[PDB]
Order: sequence, then structure tokens, then C-alpha cells
Amino acid sequence: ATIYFSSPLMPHNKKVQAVAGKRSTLLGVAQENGVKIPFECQDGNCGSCLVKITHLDGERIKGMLLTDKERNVLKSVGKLPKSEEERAAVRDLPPTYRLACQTIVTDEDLLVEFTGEPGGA
Amino acid sequence: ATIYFSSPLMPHNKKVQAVAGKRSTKKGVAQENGVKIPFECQDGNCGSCLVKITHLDGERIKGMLLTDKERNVLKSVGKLPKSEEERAAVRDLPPTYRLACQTIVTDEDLLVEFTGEPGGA
Amino acid sequence: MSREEVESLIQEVLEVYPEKARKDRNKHLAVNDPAVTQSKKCIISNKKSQPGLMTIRGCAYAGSKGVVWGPIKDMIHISHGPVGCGQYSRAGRRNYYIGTTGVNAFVTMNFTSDFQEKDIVFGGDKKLAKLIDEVETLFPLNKGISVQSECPIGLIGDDIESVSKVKGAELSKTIVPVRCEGFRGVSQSLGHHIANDAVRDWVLGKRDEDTTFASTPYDVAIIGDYNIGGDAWSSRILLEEMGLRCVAQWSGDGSISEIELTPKVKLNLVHCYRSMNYISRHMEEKYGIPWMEYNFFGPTKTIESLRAIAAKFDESIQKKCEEVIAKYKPEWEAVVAKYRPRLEGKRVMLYIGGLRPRHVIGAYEDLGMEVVGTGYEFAHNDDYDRTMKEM
Amino acid sequence: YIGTTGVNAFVTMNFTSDFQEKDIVFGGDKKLAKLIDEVETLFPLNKGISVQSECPIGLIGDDIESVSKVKGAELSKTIVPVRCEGFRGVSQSLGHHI
Amino acid sequence: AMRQCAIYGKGGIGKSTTTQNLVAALAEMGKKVMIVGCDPKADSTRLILHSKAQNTIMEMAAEAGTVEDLELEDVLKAGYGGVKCVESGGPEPGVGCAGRGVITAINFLEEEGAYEDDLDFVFYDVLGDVVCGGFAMPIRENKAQEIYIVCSGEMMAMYAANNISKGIVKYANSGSVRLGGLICNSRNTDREDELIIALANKLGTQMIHFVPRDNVVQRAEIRRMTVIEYDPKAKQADEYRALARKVVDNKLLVIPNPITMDELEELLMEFGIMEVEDES
Amino acid sequence: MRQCAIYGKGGIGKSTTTQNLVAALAEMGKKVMIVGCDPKADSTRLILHSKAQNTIMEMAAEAGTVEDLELEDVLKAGYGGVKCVESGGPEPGVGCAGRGVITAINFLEEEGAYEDDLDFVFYDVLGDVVCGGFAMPIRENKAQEIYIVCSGEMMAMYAANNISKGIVKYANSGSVRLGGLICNSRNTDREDELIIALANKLGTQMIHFVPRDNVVQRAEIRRMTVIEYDPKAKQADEYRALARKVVDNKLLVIPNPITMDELEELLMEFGI
Amino acid sequence: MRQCAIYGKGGIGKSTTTQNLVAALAEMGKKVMIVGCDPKADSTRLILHSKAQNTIMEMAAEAGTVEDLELEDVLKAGYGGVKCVESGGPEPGVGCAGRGVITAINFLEEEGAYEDDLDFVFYDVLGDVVCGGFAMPIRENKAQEIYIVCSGEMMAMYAANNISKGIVKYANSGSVRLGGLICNSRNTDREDELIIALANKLGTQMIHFVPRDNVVQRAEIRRMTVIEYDPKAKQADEYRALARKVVDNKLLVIPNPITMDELEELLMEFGIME
Amino acid sequence: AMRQCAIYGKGGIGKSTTTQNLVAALAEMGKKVMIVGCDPKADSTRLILHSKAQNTIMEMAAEAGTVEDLELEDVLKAGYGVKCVESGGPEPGVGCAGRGVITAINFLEEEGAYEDDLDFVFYDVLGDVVCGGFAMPIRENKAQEIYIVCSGEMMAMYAANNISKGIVKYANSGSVRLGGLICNSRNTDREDELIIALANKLGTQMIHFVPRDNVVQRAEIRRMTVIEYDPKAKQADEYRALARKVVDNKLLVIPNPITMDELEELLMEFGIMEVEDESIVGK
Ligand SMILES: Nc1ncnc2c1ncn2[C@@H]1O[C@H](COP(=O)(O)OP(=O)(O)O)[C@@H](O)[C@H]1O
Ligand SMILES: Nc1ncnc2c1ncn2[C@@H]1O[C@H](COP(=O)(O)OP(=O)(O)O)[C@@H](O)[C@H]1O
Ligand SMILES: Nc1ncnc2c1ncn2[C@@H]1O[C@H](COP(=O)(O)OP(=O)(O)O)[C@@H](O)[C@H]1O
Ligand SMILES: Nc1ncnc2c1ncn2[C@@H]1O[C@H](COP(=O)(O)OP(=O)(O)O)[C@@H](O)[C@H]1O
Ligand code: ICS
Ligand code: CLF
Ligand code: SF4
Ligand code: SF4
Ligand code: FES
Ligand code: FES
Ligand SMILES: [Mg+2]
Ligand SMILES: [Mg+2]
Ligand SMILES: [Mg+2]
Ligand SMILES: [Mg+2]
Repeated sequence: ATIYFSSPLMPHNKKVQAVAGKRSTLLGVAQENGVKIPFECQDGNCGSCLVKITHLDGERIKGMLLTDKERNVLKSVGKLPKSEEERAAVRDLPPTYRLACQTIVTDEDLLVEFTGEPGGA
Repeated sequence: ATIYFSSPLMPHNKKVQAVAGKRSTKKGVAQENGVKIPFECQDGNCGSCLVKITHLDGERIKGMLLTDKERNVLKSVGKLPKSEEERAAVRDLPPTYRLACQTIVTDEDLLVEFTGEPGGA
Repeated sequence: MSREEVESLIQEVLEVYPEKARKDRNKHLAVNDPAVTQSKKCIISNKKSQPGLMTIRGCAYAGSKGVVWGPIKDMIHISHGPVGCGQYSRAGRRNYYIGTTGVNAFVTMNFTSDFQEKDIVFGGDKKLAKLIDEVETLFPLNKGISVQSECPIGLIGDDIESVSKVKGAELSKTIVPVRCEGFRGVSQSLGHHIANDAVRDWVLGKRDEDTTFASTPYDVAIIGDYNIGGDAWSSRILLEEMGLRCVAQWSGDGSISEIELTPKVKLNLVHCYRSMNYISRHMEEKYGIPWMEYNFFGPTKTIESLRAIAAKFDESIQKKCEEVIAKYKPEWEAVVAKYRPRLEGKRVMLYIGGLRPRHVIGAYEDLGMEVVGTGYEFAHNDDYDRTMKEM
Repeated sequence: YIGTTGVNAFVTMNFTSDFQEKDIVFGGDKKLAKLIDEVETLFPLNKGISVQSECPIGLIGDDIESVSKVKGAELSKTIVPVRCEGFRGVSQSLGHHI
Repeated sequence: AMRQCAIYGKGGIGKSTTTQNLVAALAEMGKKVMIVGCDPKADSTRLILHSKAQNTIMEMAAEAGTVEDLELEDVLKAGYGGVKCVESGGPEPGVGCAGRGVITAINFLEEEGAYEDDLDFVFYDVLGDVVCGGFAMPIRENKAQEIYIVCSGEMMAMYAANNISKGIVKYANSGSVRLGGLICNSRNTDREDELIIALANKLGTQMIHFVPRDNVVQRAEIRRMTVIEYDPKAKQADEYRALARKVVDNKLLVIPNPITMDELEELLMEFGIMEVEDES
Repeated sequence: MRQCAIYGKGGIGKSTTTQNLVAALAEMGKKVMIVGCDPKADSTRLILHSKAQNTIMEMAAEAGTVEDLELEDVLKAGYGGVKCVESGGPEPGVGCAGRGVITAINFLEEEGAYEDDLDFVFYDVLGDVVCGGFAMPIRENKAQEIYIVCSGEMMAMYAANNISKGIVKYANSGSVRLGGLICNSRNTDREDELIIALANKLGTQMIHFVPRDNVVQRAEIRRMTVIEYDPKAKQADEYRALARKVVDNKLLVIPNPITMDELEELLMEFGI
Repeated sequence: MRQCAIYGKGGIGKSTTTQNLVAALAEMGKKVMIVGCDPKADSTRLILHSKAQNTIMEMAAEAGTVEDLELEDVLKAGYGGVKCVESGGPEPGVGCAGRGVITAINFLEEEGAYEDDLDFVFYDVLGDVVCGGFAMPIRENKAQEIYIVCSGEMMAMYAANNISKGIVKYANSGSVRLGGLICNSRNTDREDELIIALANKLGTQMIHFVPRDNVVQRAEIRRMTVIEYDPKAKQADEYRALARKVVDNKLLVIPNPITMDELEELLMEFGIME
Repeated sequence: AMRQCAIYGKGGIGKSTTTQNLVAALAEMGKKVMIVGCDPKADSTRLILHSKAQNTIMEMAAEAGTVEDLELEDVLKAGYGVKCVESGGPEPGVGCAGRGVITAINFLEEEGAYEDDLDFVFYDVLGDVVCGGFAMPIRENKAQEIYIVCSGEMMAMYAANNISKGIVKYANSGSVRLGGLICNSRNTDREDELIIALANKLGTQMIHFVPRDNVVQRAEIRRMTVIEYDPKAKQADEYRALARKVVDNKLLVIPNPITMDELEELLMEFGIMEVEDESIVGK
């Protein structure tokens, strides 16, 4: 899996290789590579690790499970439209915005954008 | 070279493999793979093929030549800021917005975004 | 009848639960109104099971290895992890196949890594490569390997994708890694999705640059029929008598080459929407192959589906379809005449995980029986959209 | 430089592909792969190869990156492809950047 | 068989009224046709559905998550014997390209498969004032095989007709887009029938039926219906039918010869519309 | 220096009204510059007495690029000392039709043609669509005052509503305001009160009413503006009243859009 | 069904002014509801009389998630007409502090607590910074009318300027407009005409000028509004006057932001700052 | 050699004045100090540079296009011998108000301003709320010693309790500790004792008590610090006294935050809040 990290705080976009499906999440890959996504909780409720994820290989999008905890936090931050909620519930397709501490790496190419601000502006 | 095409008109982002440095430009790569970037001239003077380029491997950014023809067209559609014009003149680094019919593929990973509209909105 | 009675029954049944369990389970019980087109406001599905309530659901490994990948006969499927998962699913599903087991077919066999403590502590990637090497000498006639991962594989952080790539490049073999860990997903449905993604990403696009296959305007592919007791063979004989050529069968009695020949085929006939709608949508978007849902449960649904399928071809196929219907009419008329008087008026309750409760309702109604209850362990809201009209 | 020219130092020597009309028309990358094998045969003490591309290489269409990757891993030696075609850039300045 | 058509012209000359009346005539002869409204104001389906300004794809895609989630039945309605109607709509004024809705709607129709086999004609009503952008996309992407330009005796409508013919010849090599003819809508100005005939001869194309003005058109519009249905026995009803028969029987699809601005001025003085001009 | 822009649908008298506007303004001794932002290049013919002023876009393509272009070859003075600029568009189907406005406005700032103690700058802008370089004066805060020239017709009133929607979108990011509704007559009954009804719906006062006559067309053959043709004419003073009402306009109000039925009810209740 | 928001710097009596305002509107046959968007949940204590109303954020975490939350457990009518909701906020340093407002406002629409019997809806929103969920009323068009509670002190006038800047940014997107200024008085000289000077330059109007009193101090111990404690109090009539002008206020304007010097020059002339 | 410091507190209590005067006092002892304004108000370098207002990082980044092109020399202004920077903030309503702090600290580290050519580095951080940006210096281990300006006000102590909650939250992954508490005179009789008790409840010390002096306004109109305006004044002596005990500070403790009830009972103890009873609630 190839992950491209992008942020205005970063002078250059960073390209990393990651093992898919690890118990350690996207937060693991970011922390091992010095990508400074703000992590401010250990229970997955603060929403400060909000990132925008783009599947660069659109043919290779993997079905996943959006847990009830991540879904509720995305609503509390506001980064979950009603159509994306229905898409996840019916088609098991990931939404545009994810929580990095709760995101499992899949076998594809990803673009991860964050602003350095916690979820909720 | 790996190129990821992205557009609201495209249902999925398309990933292609391209040969760097070909005389046929990114316009060539797009047309072989059926990517519908609007091409409405053969002299490179319209702005119809305007695209946004993101260098995903920020370390592997290649120095290039911003041709005076492309520079003037990018200014005629209001897509070349003064800071990026100075960066191209002094550091030979590509600007964010490019003309696909005038863009030479380099040996890196690129994300190419277009709206389906000609340059100049 | 007795809609208010049904509502009161639901309410008095829900009283034993604690507040959380009661509140969640209230969303999952409904009284059918056939006039509704959108099930989700009426009923909720595809949610996590309440802990400690004795659910009937399985895991993603069951939905991937046991459902989609297992029926493929000339491939070897490795249950990567401890021994239990492979042992309990061995030959527990009747997907019929034609072959010599252990030589060129391996459906009823259990290949596993048999993880021990040192495998958990240090990893099983080297063990996986050694296992792949051992499989090739032991079984030289296998035509591909799939690695269905169990819970510890994702829980300890193994890289089965890179091992699959390296070993496949080395041995010129198709090695498909499936990350179908049981804790992923709430039921077998995500196992279906993951298996379909693996098929799309490692198998489907292999005979893309070749054109040696001689196609025909009447080429169809059966999708989502797993030959449970020979169902797919009866469906196949019915389709071939109608004048079509069946190139692929997903995945009962299925071969890897039949899967690879599915892009060439003109039409996709999808018997189960839940398990194989993903690959059908992918094929429609990529190769331009249209797909349709059919039903071969009972004479009424069978005739309706046969006519609908024949409507997609020229008039010779329609004439052959009428010939087939006329030929088979007296047989099921005699069956109905013999058995309907014994079964008339009986009430039946159903509970099967996806598609099949709705799928068999017509067959029951063909014998004078009526379905008081229909239920799904893992169906999504589109399946309920489809089943509300039929109840 | 301090070296033995032709054995372990190669500064004053000219290694070239010598493109002809058939190489201009029919590919050109098969000659490059064959050339790298001959360099290994006749100059075994070299510690790396760089491919400095001239004007026709980018104009006919050639993938010197793949040849560098395929032959580099095969022979376990660094092959550096340089896209320094003369028409790129307005002077020697872009040659430094490339 | 899948005869795709487009109607171009200046804003406010009567493209929508001519298109809907033409389409109503075609259905009367048992022709299954579809109207795609490519005008930004999206009123080219009022007189077929009779309801109101039809909901556009831009509005439906915005209220929903995206275009692929939107339903084909939601935007493509059936009226007047089932002639299918769709409206492209447009973006907010001052934002993006005013023709972006056209690019969005045509892509949605293709992806869904709304171009079903049993359709005979597809008509696009597109504002011709500017050629560029999504308004040139049907020409550029070979979406419309034949083009009919509504034109009047006014200087602007004549100038816009020359601009559209310039677009066709630019894309003539890359596609089958050709000029079908010109439709003269009457403002009751003197010596305009021959003026449009002269322009068509200068352009190298024929001229489709000339449509005299009348107040019966407004009578059917205030009730939100086509003139042919409101009165089938009126002369305008037969005139709209006559325009439709010539459209079906049309076979002269030529590559036009755009003329110079000074030629337009010279040809305007010879009919008395423009007073003769002296530099001194 | 006050920067103004004349917006409106194509063919309602947008050019001739603007030419006679600044012809009267220069009669007061003011220094006014005219920038033609219409792909049709007749926006300055009646103040220069020319067949067709060479557009900046035509000159750049002929002479290499816009860098080689000289200010003298694009800025021509006319009657009254008015500075005249014409920016054409590209050919149909070749890119955005509005690139000419972006190139010209940027060119004029770079050469510093604004700072030369100019009083009024007028942009004659296509108003059929509000997008690309045609919306550029509103987008980039180029023209603070905006006047819409409209008539008692659906398309003319629909165009006025669309420009007002554009003003609202960019109101927060710069001082671009709707100034008034210039109304020209096509000789239709109850047109003065109809457009006034539209204006007070917006909340922006109408500037002046311009009736139709043949005096402007006799001037058109001359290629000389009505004011300079015959200063004693009825309409010659009428543009004087329109010019005087423009220089002395102190109220600018953000517009509020009007829906389709609301505009349809306005047109219907007038008996049309 | 007019929804308003109270914006201002913390410590300027905004929560009390909103509560006495609400108590002033309850008597005159109006059913209103208060939504506490301030992180500290002291904005409904005078109505409910409760020690500390349980916030939506508090009870959502204990009950698992916000889906397992009932409206009758979050919405308490301590006074029969008045409805009180406390949004709550996260602990300091844990995510965005305004995200409690987003959860509560979304929750109330979901359960339909805005139905068929509300005349006024009031939001008591933190105004020190306008971002995240605190700017959510203005950004989402939740509160059409905005009243700023300011003071003679410079930081309060600076806070009023920032809110007006945020209203301008979302003027085109939403109907939200500045409805007026509320001046809460500390015992300093030249205050009412100072804020009138601020309002006159903003293009908006002053609504009222509430002076400091000691009747409010007696009410604090009661955990009650001044209106319910002593309806004959001079402050209690003052709050009726402020309430009556709120209902009968008609002009709603798009504000004009004021620069640093221009705000500063207003302070120097009045002598508030040297 | 570098002692990274931050000053927190509620808006409008005197963070900038006290910080600038203490920093100006430090320069007298030969100390090289850098002031980083982490407040969107952006006036924490006014009295050092004698300027109208320092241009913020957000202003030059927007006017130049991006933060890459920003010269360090344009960003860093030297007045009184002490370097000054202002983070600024985004437009009110969009983004996170603390975004300027995140951008400024990131740019300073990349450009080399934070290198150890300075004895002290100070952050003037708004503490009316603890969120991203304003809590970023605590989270990212960029300010080891935190000093809280607090008055005898209910809101001021509430903010002080909130900032201490932020410190303990990150006390196990970094060395961020609580240096002390600064009391600024709100002209309250019991306030000096009130904050002494608060520091004891929090487990920290009152580093000083600053009395409300009208000589500060006379220096503020001049855009100048109190110490340079009137070195022989006693206000400059208190600022000097605060400076010495800041350097001599060694008690960097992890605080013990108190609850809302314990804050209220502490208010009633010193007479600012009256004694409440449960039987006088309904009347
Ligand atoms: N054949 C006709 N006879 C008389 N009036 C017409 C005719 N066609 C259109 N009109 C009038 O012209 C006006 C504008 O026509 P419309 O079709 O809206 O122009 P567009 O081409 O811009 O859609 C309408 O109000 C209509 O009443
Ligand atoms: N005040 C007027 N009175 C009579 N006719 C006018 C008047 N103004 C313009 N016209 C006519 O209307 C037409 C409008 O065209 P013009 O103003 O040149 O370009 P535009 O399309 O930009 O408005 C002209 O041909 C002119 O003859
Ligand atoms: N109209 C008033 N007259 C006198 N004192 C008031 C008035 N309004 C508020 N106060 C006092 O000001 C303080 C601020 O109250 P509160 O609203 O809780 O703070 P905030 O404005 O930060 O919410 C309260 O202790 C209250 O006693
Ligand atoms: N030591 C002091 N004595 C008297 N007044 C002071 C003192 N320090 C600050 N002030 C006053 O307090 C006001 C606000 O202080 P300031 O430093 O701006 O607060 P902030 O902490 O928000 O920066 C200023 O107008 C100033 O005059
Ligand atoms: S695959 Fe699926 S539970 Fe579609 S996991 Fe299950 S042999 Fe059922 S209702 Mo066993 S989605 Fe097949 C099924 Fe249906 S094993 Fe069989 S009967 S038609
Ligand atoms: S949910 Fe699914 S079936 Fe369960 S383990 Fe997980 S992949 Fe497997 Fe196999 S070995 Fe035994 S039964 Fe489990 S406990 Fe460890
Ligand atoms: S291309 Fe044409 S329609 Fe699109 S923005 Fe430009 S001028 Fe407008
Ligand atoms: S947006 Fe405002 S409330 Fe949210 S984290 Fe940033 S500063 Fe805190
Ligand atoms: S780190 Fe808090 S939600 Fe992810
Ligand atoms: S197609 Fe015209 S510039 Fe590229
Ligand atoms: Mg129309
Ligand atoms: Mg004109
Ligand atoms: Mg409060
Ligand atoms: Mg400050």
C-alpha cells in the first residue's frame, strides 16, 4: 500500500509504503513517518485526527466497515453528509472524511490531506 | 511514471502508467487512456486544457522549463500567481496549474485534476 | 392479518431487554406493508449485533472463504492462521463439483497454516512462503492459490500481499491474498465484498490483452450460483435448452479459467444480488457487460425469469424459450396436482441470511402455502426494498 | 582525476550508442539493454553506469527509466537515467538541475 | 435511427417554443423523441410537462450527494405521449462556467443509458449567444449530428448564426456534426424572408420553414401547452407539422462557409434593414 | 477615480448608450476612458470614427505575445479626449470567450494606464452570461459601480436578475454595488412603470429612461456620437440628463434576487 | 419562529441578560427556548433553578452515544413555557471545544424540538473566538438575528467587531444579520454614548443599556431571574423594556467592520483608554 | 541555554503588558529574549517595537502567496534588543482561530529562528479557550514552563483551572509543567490572598502580585514598556522583581485541577461570592 500525505504544514508531500490491514491504524503509519496529524485522545471520540482521504486508484476501492463510533464522531464534527452515510450503510463504501486513529490501511494508493487543525474547524 | 487522473465527470479516479519525456505531452497520455480533457486548439494558445498538477512524491520533483508561450496563456486565464511565476523563473519549478497539451511527463507520481471546463472558468 | 396484534406482540417480546438492547432491537422488527418502496425508514439492517444475545450471524471469513472462494475447485485455499477456522468450515457447505479430489480439485480439503505461539510472536510470512512452496510440490496440478486470512493475521500485522506478489512472480502462479479477518465487518456480507474485491483485483483482469477465445452473440455468465446440491446444474440445463451458451459459473463447480473468461461474455445473469452485485457492477462499468437478476425458485418465477432473459436476445431465443416452457409445463403441472392439496393453506416462517427468504416465497405460493414471517441475518436495505413487495 | 583510464577510470573516454536511422525508427531501448551488457563484459571494474540522453531520445519516445530499473536489478549495479535532452531548457543551467 | 439534433440561436428569439412545438408534431407521427434542455434558464420543457420549470440535474445533484446517486427517473420525465424531457440547468451566476450544466447532464444521460435504442430523435435546446464552454461541448464531442439555427432579421441573431457556423467548421474534421438548415422566426419586419434565404445561400445551406408570428402562441403558453395541442386545427399547428416533416426529410447536411463581418453589414444594407453606411 | 461597468443582454443598446454617456461626460471636461469588454468590437466605433478598432487580442496574436504589445498601439484617443480600449475574444469554440477581458484588464494595470488622473472608467461588458472574464470585473473588484441596461422583455429582465445574483455572491469580498437600472425603450406601452417596479423590487433606484428614435441611427452612418453630431437634439440632452444623474448618484444598494414566478407575475400584471 | 443568538465576550453578563430576557418574554404569552452554547453550562440555571443542568455532551458519553439519548432527558421545562437545553463541551485539550454545539443543534432538529409552539429560540454562544461550533449558528444560518452584548472595556468592543466580521462573510450564504447591540454597564463613565458611537459606525442600532444593579446579586443566591424574584425592581422593568424592543425590532443590517485605529480612536476621545 | 516559556490567561487581563515588561526587564540583565505573539489580536509586540502593530505571519504569507517564500528577516523584528514575531489569525468565522499559532511555530522552526541563540523564548497565548492552535504549544512540547496570569475574577480562575487541565493531560508525554501563577491587581481587596489559595489548591506557587498602576497607561499611549519609560518607578521594580523570580524559578509541578464546586466554595470563602443556602431558593 502506498500512502501520500499532504498538508499545508508540510513543505513537500510525503510518500510512504505501508502494510495493509495492520492493528495499528493510519495513525500508526503517520507517527512512524513523522507526519504530524494531531492526536488528542485514546478512545476515538475527540475527532481531532480528521483527514480527507482520496482513493487514487478508483478501480481498486475496497469495501470496509464504518463503525458506529467513527460515524457518530464524523456527525459531531459535521464531516458526514447524509448521502455518504447511506452509501456506507448500503454499499460499505468509505466516506471522504475519516478519523486517522480509526482508519485501517487497505491495499491501494491513498492521498491523505489534513490541515493541522482538529476536526470541527 | 504513474499518473492519477481526477475529475468530477469521471466516476472513479483513473491510474495510468506513462513513459516520461515523450514528445507527445500529457495530452497524449490522456487521449490514449480516454480521459476527456478539453483540447480545442493545435497551437497551444487557448486555455482549454488547463489542469491542476499535484506532485505526490514531494521529494522527487523534477526541474523543468516553463515555456514563454505556456506562461502567457496561464496568465491570460488568471492561473499564474506572481510568486509562482518568480519560482519558475528562478528555481525552474513547475507551477500548480499547467496546460496539458504543453506538459511533458516526468519520472514521478502525479495527480491531475480538471473540471471539464476550459481554462478561465 | 392482525397488524395491531403483531405490533403488540413485538412490544411484549421486547420487554426482557435492557434499555440499550431494547432500543436497538426495536429498529429491526417490522410489520410488512407491501406499498412501501423505501425499507430503511420502516426497518434497519446491516448493523452490529448486540453482545450476548445469541446472534446467528457468522464472520467475514465465513462469507469469503466458505461462500465465495471455497466452491472454486481447481484453486487451493489456505486458511491462514490457527486450525479452528479451517476445521469447522471443512465440507460443511454442499457446493457440488466434478473432479478428483486431491489431484485437480480441492474443494472438500482443509489447507491451513496451523499457527502456533511462535507464529503469533514472530510472524508467519516466512511460514507462508514455505507453505506455498510445499503446496506446489505436493499438488502440481493446482491452478492457483488463495490465502484467506483469519483474525490473528490482521491482528499481528503480517504482509500477505507482498508475499503473494513475490511468490506468484517466482512460481508464475496466481496467488490471491484475501484479508477476510472475522472481526472485520458485522456479518458474512463484508466477506462477500472482500472476496469480490480480491477477485476483481487479482483474477478478473488477466485475459484482457488476449483475444483467442471465440465468442458468440448468445454468451452468458451465471453469477452468484454456488451449486448447493446441484442447483447451478439445473439452472444451466434450463439456460442451455433455451439456446444460450454458459461460459462462466460463479462459483459453484467454478474454475479459474471460467472466471477469467467472464469479460468476453455478452450478458451476466446474477442469481444472488447480495453476494455478487459488486463484481457485476464492476464488470458493467469496465467491460460494458449488462447484468440482470433472475429467479429459478418455483415454476412461476422460473417462467418469468426465462421470458425476461429471452427478451434480451433475438427472436430465435424467444422461440426456444417458448419451446422449453411448453416442454416442461406438464411436469410441474403434475407436481402441483400431486402436492398442492396436501400443502394448501399452511403457514411458514423463514429466516435465511440474504436473498433466499424472498427468493423461495414464490415456490411456496405455488403450492398454496403462505409465508407469515420472512427474515435476514445479514441483508442490506436494498434487499428489504426488494422483499417488501413479495410479502 | 587520479586513475587508470580504461580500467577503473573512464573520464576521457566517449561511450555512445551511435544511433542510426533504424534506431530512430525502430525503438532504441533494445540497443540500450544490449549496450549495458557489453559494458559489463569489457569494463568489469566500473562502479556504475549513467545514461545521458541526447535530443532524439525524448523525441522518438524511449523508456530509459525501465531499462535502468530492469538492468540495474539484474546486474546488481546502479544505472542512472538522465533526461538531459538538449532542447530541454534554454542553456546549460537546466542541465545542472536535471 | 438515433438521429441526434440540436437547435442553436440567440437568447430570446424562440428556440424553446419552436423546439417544443416541433417535438410535439414529431410525436403526433408516432416518433419517440426526447428533449434535453441545455439553456441555463431551463424553461425548454414547460409546454410538454405543463407543470412548471422542470427540476434540473444541477438542483437534483446538489440536494443529493452527487450525480451518480441521482436517479434517471428523477430528472428525465415523460409528457405529451411520453416524449422524454430533461433539463441541464446551470451553476450560480458568476461561479464557474455557465455551460457546466450541459457537460454534467450529457455525461449523466450517457452513463445511465437513457439513450435507449427505441428513440428516433434527440433535440438539444442550447443558448447560442456564446459558443464556448459547455455550449460548444455538444459540437466538440460529436453529441449532435445536425444543427438548426433559429435566426431572425435582427443584426445580433444574424451575427450569432455566423458564430455557430464557425464552431461547426472548426470541429467538422473530427466529427459528423453538420449544418442542417436555418429557421426564420418572424418579428413581422419587412423583407426578412429573403434576407434569411440570402444568408443561407451565403452560408451554403438550405432554409427550413419560416415561422410567422402570431398571438395564438402566447395563448397556448399562458396555459402552458404547445400550440399544436392547444389548437390542432389552427394554421400554426399545420405550419409546425410542416417544419417537422421537412426536418425528417432533411438530407442536405453541409459544412457551412462562415462570412466576414463586413459581408454581414453589406448584405444588411441591400435589404433595407441597415441604412447604407458612408465613412465620411 | 470611479470605476463603472455597463452590463446587459446583447442587443438592447448597451454600446450606444455608453458611447453617448461618456460623450456627454467629456463635454463637462471630464477625462473618461472606455474599455470594451464585448467580443463584438463595435463598442467604441462611434467615438473614434472607425470601421473596427483593432482589438488587443488580435494585436497580441499578430505581434507574437502580449509582452511585445505597446500601450500606444492599443490606447487611442477620440473626441473629447476619451481613452479608448477594445478587447476582443477568441474565435468561436476556441477556449473561454472571456479570456480577452482578463488579458486586457491585466495589461492596462501593468502599463499603468489608469493612474493618469482619469476620472471615469467604463467597462462595456457582455451580460448574456456571467462567467469567465465577463464576470471578472465583479470577481476581482475591478468595477465598483454597476449599471444594468434593460428593457421590458423577459430576456432583458432575466439578464438583470442574473447580474444581481452575481453581485450578491461577491458583495462580501469587495465593494461592488448595483447602481441603477438604465432603461431603454422599444416603444412598448407601460414600460417606464414596469422597469421601475422591477427596480424597487431590487431596492435600487432606476437611473433614467431612454426612449427610441431615429436620431441615433442617422449618427450611426456618420460613426459620430449623437452628442457630438447635434448637441441641440431631444435625445442629445436626454443623455446629458442620464450622465448628470450618474455622476451625482450617491446611493448604492446590494440587490436581492427575484424568483422566476415573481418576475413572471411582474411581467403578466403589466398586461404582457 | 424567529431564532436569535446572543454573542459576546465571556464575563459580560450575557448568560444572565439572556435569562432575564427570556423570563421577561415568558410572562407575555410567549413560549421560548434557551439553547446554551457556552462551554460552561451556567446559561439556564436561573430558569431551571437546577444546580447544574446535565449537558447533552455529558449524557451522550455516559449513555454510550448520542443515538441512545432521549429528548425528554435533555430538554427540561423548569418554567412551564421556557425550554432549556445545555449543549456542553469537551474537556480542554481534547479536540475542538465548539463541537458540543454541533452535536446539540443537530440533535434538536433530529428530534423535532422546534415544532409548532416556539415563538423565540435563543442561543447563548461563546463570543471570545468565532470558529468551529461557536460560528456554527452564523455559518449554518441557524440564528437569523444576532445581538451582541458588549461593554465600555476595549476587549468587549473588539469582540463585537470580530462577530460583525463573521456575519459579513456569511451574509450572502445566509439571511443572518446583526439585529442590534446590548450594552451591559459597569460603573464607569461615558458608556452608553460610547456604544451608541460604536453602533452608529457599524450601521446597526443600540437596543438598550442595562445598568449594574444589586438586585441581580440577591437573585444569584435564589438561582432565579430578577423578574421572578422582584417584578417591581427597577432592573426588572429595564429588562422588560429590553425585551419589548427585541420583539418590535424590525431593521436587520449587514454590519460594517471597524479597523484597529478607528476603534482605538473611539476609545481615546472618551478617555476609556489613555 | 534556552528556557522556552509561555504565558496563558483570559482575554483582557494584561498578558501582553506584563509579558512585554518582564521581557524588557530581562534584556537589562543581558538576556536575549524572543517574543512570539500567539494571540489573534496581534498586539503583543507593540510596546517593544514602538509600532502601530507588527505585521503577522498570516498577513505576509497571504500577501506573498505562501509561507515558503517568507523571509525570516521580514518576519522577525528586533526592538530593544529582543526579537519579536506575531502569529496573527485567520478571518473570524472561517478555519480555526488558533491556526496562526500552528503556522507560525512551524515556520519559525523550519527557518531557524528557534535555534539556541536566545536565552529565553516567550509565547503570549490566548487562554480563553483550550483548543487546536492555542493548546498546540502544550501538545507539541514547545513551551516547557507555563505561567498563568489570573485575577480575582470568577472567569480568570476558571480559565486558570482549564489551562492546568490541559497541562496534566500532556504531562506523561512531555516536559510541559506549570511554573507559577501571576496575579494582576483587579483593585480587589482579598484577591492577592484569593490567588495564593488557588495556587495551593492547584499545587503551584504565586510567582508575584502585580499592582494596578496608572503609570502603565502613560507608557501604553507611548507604545513603550514601563521599565524604559520610567526606570526609577516602583512599577518597573515589580516587573524587575517578577523577572528575577521567573529566572530563579525551579518549582515546575504537574498541577491538580479542582472542580467547579471547589472553585465556587473558594470564591465564597474570601467574600467575593456571598454564602449561598438551599432553603432560600424559591422566592
Ligand atoms: N412562433 C411564435 N409566435 C409568436 N411568439 C413567439 C413564437 N415563439 C416564441 N414566441 C415568444 O417569444 C418569447 C421568447 O421565446 P423563447 O422560446 O422563450 O426564446 P428562447 O429561444 O430564448 O427560449 C416567448 O415569450 C414567446 O411568447
Ligand atoms: N437610444 C436609442 N434609440 C434608438 N435606437 C437605438 C438606441 N440605442 C441603440 N439603438 C439601436 O439598437 C442597437 C443596439 O446595438 P448596440 O448598442 O450597437 O450594441 P449592443 O448589442 O452592445 O447594445 C443598435 O443597432 C442601435 O441602432
Ligand atoms: N444587568 C446586570 N446588572 C448587574 N449585574 C449583572 C447584569 N448582568 C450580569 N451581571 C453580573 O455579571 C456577571 C456575569 O454573568 P454571566 O452572564 O454568568 O457571565 P457570562 O457573560 O460570561 O456568561 C454575573 O455574575 C452577574 O452577576
Ligand atoms: N500592570 C498594569 N496596571 C494597570 N493596567 C494594566 C496593567 N497591565 C495591563 N493593564 C491594562 O489592561 C488592559 C488590557 O491589557 P492587555 O495586556 O491588552 O490584555 P491581554 O492579556 O488581553 O493582552 C490594557 O488597556 C492596559 O492598559
Ligand atoms: S451466497 Fe450467501 S446464509 Fe447468497 S452467505 Fe449463505 S448459498 Fe444463505 S441466503 Mo447459507 S447470501 Fe448463498 C447464502 Fe444466500 S451459505 Fe448460502 S444458504 S444465496
Ligand atoms: S471470527 Fe471468523 S471463524 Fe472466528 S477465529 Fe475469527 S476468522 Fe475464524 Fe477459528 S481459530 Fe478458533 S474458531 Fe475463532 S477462536 Fe481462533
Ligand atoms: S467558456 Fe464560455 S460559458 Fe464557460 S465561463 Fe467562459 S465564457 Fe462563460
Ligand atoms: S476552531 Fe476554535 S474552538 Fe475549535 S479548536 Fe480551533 S480555536 Fe478551538
Ligand atoms: S485521536 Fe481522537 S478521535 Fe482520533
Ligand atoms: S488544447 Fe489549447 S492550449 Fe492545450
Ligand atoms: Mg429558452
Ligand atoms: Mg455592441
Ligand atoms: Mg455564563
Ligand atoms: Mg493581548
